[PDB]
Amino acid sequence: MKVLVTGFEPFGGEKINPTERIAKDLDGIKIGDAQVFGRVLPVVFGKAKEVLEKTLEEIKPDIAIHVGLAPGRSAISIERIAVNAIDARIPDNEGKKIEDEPIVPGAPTAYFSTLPIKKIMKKLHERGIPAYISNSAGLYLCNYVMYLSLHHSATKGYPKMSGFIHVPYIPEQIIDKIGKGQVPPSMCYEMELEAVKVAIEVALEELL
Amino acid sequence: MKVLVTGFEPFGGEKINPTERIAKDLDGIKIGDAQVFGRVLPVVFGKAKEVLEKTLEEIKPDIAIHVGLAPGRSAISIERIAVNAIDARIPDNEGKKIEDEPIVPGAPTAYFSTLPIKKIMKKLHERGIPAYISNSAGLYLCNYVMYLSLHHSATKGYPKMSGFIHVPYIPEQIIDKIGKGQVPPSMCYEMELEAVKVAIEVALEELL
Amino acid sequence: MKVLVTGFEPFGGEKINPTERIAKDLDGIKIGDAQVFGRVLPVVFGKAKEVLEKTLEEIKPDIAIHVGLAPGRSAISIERIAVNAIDARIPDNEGKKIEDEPIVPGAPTAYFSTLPIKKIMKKLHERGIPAYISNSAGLYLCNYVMYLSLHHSATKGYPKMSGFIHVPYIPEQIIDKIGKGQVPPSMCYEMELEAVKVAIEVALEELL
Amino acid sequence: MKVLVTGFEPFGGEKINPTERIAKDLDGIKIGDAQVFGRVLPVVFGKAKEVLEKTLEEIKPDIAIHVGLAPGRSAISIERIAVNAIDARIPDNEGKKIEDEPIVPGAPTAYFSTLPIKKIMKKLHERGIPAYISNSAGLYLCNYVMYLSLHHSATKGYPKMSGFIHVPYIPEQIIDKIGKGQVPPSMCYEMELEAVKVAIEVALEELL
Repeated sequence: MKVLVTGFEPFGGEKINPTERIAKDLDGIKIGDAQVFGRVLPVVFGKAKEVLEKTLEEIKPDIAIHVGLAPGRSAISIERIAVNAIDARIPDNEGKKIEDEPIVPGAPTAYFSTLPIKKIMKKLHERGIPAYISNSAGLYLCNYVMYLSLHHSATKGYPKMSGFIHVPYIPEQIIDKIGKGQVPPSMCYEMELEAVKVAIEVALEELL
Repeated sequence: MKVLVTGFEPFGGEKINPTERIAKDLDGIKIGDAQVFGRVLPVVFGKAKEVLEKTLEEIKPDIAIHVGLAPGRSAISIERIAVNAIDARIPDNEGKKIEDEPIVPGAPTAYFSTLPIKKIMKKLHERGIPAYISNSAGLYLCNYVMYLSLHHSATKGYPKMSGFIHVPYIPEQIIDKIGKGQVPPSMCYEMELEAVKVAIEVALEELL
Repeated sequence: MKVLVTGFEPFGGEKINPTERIAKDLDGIKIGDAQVFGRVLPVVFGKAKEVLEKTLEEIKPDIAIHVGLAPGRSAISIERIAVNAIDARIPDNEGKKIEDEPIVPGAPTAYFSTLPIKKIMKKLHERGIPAYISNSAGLYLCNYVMYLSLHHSATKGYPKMSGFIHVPYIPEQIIDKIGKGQVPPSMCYEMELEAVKVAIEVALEELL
Repeated sequence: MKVLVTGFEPFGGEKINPTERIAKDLDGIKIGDAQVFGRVLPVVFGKAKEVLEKTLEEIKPDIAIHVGLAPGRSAISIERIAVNAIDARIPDNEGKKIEDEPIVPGAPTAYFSTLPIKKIMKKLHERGIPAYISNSAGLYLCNYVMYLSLHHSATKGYPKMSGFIHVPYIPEQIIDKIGKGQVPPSMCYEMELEAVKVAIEVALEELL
């Protein structure tokens, strides 16, 4: 079984993106008898599409789990829906901000995630990791690769399971926000990584 | 040097109070050449006073650091001010809810904490633990023992440093709140404990 | 031109639902040369479908604008997407709580709103009403009638514009939450009503 | 009876401060047989002290009610405690940021407000204005003039009642925050003004 786990580079503002570390730390491990690959996507619409599609073609994973930073979220959120729209608030890392374009013209308005989101959520709860299901992943790069991946699954037949997991800030990112008079929630890195490993394990146990 | 660290039992609602574990885990350790004592206070106004004063008389600590659960707070907060008032929203664990009584009649309206709160905060930041200074500790038991302790310091001469540290929920407490449609912030236990150890260490380095 | 505006009864918990008053106050008025009808839907899955479809068949509105209470939201939110799923957290007013059922089996996963959401939003801003575009309407009755309505638009050809507007609590609903130690955001009723009238007016100015 | 009501100019950032309008609108009115004066204080430590003391000496009010903007608060908050400390996060309007200075050296650590805060709060609730008692007013200018005023009351004998009321943003201030991806709570101006008039009326009904 191959599993692709992606993460992103530092989105605008942040100096660190914990999903870049989760991708690198899971690269090359084996969970059960499944090889796990970990790749870090650019936060550039276009280039991220190019890279995501080469990686999908090249590895042909059975399960792809895309992970991103959700600033200000307080628990792990498992994404339910990806939607066919880009309405970027911030610019991407090249400086382009896209207001209301579709991702794939004429492709469906939305795709539901194919990961077993409620079993992933229940198992995370059993391990004491607070987690919930979110119904919107945003309309910037996190939703763009979540849509592109489930579109690829519908079109080409693989990956067989695709989905997105958003993670809080890790504590070390909070301490310079304190300075600007704000203290957003955080989760420690080790719980974040453990969470996307539990996700890979219950996706594998479902996927035959 | 003796250091008293207190924590509380489960306040109404909660099944677990992480400050009870912080008190037990620090009891009997030695940081440098300072003995640390750890005691767990009842969440009953009156009985908590009785126990706090016996413990203070019996150990005569140089530094007392009182620690409590601040549900919904997202980082470590170091308390600046204790005030002479009780205006309990919840009842204490015996069932008495006190609306607008002073703690010590005719004693000052407020005491500033004597811990070096800004150095504690800066060092926590250096260790990547998000922390800030809070200006109100509530007016239920957390503020009651914070006031009683700094009053004892002013009256009897010891402890020489007194202060209060409030800690977030720990992740395992968040997962049944998710059920009632809510996900409050959390901090992992090990960061909480490390944080009150760093507090003890920079209070000791100041206190001669 | 006929405009249907709906609102709901008190959802579970609340004693008042301001969208019930907005529906009654707009019933029978004329904006320009457009007749406005206002109806109040039950908060019961099934019955709400039945009533919505009779009302749509009977009035055959050119524009339908469905309005609901979004507890805890701080500004007017104009909904972008309705999705084909029900995952009720609370039970509906008859006591049935539905976990993961589609609304219309085999109908699309999502429908984008057909109201001119960015022009409605810009005009609200010009009148000083804080408003933003939300990308998830929930998966309980607010999203159920938003989906059913845009499905009817796609299937039967009318209404020609359909959409959903969520409104904050009104101040009089906040004052007993204060009691349970919480103060959620609110918006005054008159601004809420003015806001769905401005929505009707820029939908009418677009719709030929 | 004379009543002084103050408000402030635009603090750093904001282009508008609603408490400046509340001060101007109440200036010169009479509530019962009480003349009301309304003055707008500079947001400059030092100059605000100078102006506050001249105004207090010149009008010799029986009741002073100081009002300020509390960004992000969702209801009216009636301040319980003023504390003798300045620890400015933002600079004041001249550019000085003060970290840990007392307001009046050797004067008490805190003063409780002398307004009948719980009767003001109960009456606001009766008029459906959401309101609560806050236990910290900050440690920048809002707390500085609240401390200076209750100090003057204790020292010189007048004003006989002194207190501070913080108000939410008004809706027109929220709409450019929406742009920076945020929508803080708001309250409409007319409810804010009505709220400090109700405060003046129950303070007058108490004050003999």
